Amino acid sequence: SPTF
Amino acid sequence: RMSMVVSGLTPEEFMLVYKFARKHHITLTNLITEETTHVVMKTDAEFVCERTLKYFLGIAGGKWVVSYFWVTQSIKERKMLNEHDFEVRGDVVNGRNHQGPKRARESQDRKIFRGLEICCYGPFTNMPTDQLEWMVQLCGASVVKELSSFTLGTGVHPIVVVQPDAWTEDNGFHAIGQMCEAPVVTREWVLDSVALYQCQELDTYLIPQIP
Ligand SMILES: [Cl-]
Ligand code: NI
Repeated sequence: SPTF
Repeated sequence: RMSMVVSGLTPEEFMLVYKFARKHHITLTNLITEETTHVVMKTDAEFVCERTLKYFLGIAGGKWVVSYFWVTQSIKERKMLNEHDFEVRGDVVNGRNHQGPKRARESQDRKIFRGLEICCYGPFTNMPTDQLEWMVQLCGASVVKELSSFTLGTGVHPIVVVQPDAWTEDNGFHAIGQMCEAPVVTREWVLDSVALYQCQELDTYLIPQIP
């Protein structure tokens, strides 16, 4: 998953 | 019943969650939806996790946002411990101790975006637009698609949300204040707001508009  | 998605895990780790799900008759799926009751995060020793979409949609829905340590401990002790006890305190951006998920579970009667019309405007990354929009609706906002279709009047409070990074234009988001009359801000306003589950005075996020 992308992290922000 | 119980339905889980996981975030930040490895297959090995996922397999352990699966073993868990089998034992307890808990459903386990790839994608988060209305039905999802739990969101299982990879945290550190003190339940600090990373911010991922599932993390946000987790808090936004008031689901259980619980450290992966809920699982392994429950396995290790041949039974299912309390979510209550393994909940995630915060994250690597918004602080180790902000208790976001907590608030949420207990605020479904007054949602941070009560009485807001939000328009997610322009291109975004790592996060599909409809998901950001879904996010804000879960918080009580009302989604609007085009700058020119804000609900004029006074009843409501409008807001334009942009992510400057993903723009390929020189001067074009400095100038939204020309085609509407709403405050403008970065996605970080929403994400930050959802993390903490506190509505972040626009102050720190406003973007300057060419008169
Ligand atoms: Cl990831
Ligand atoms: Ni007002």
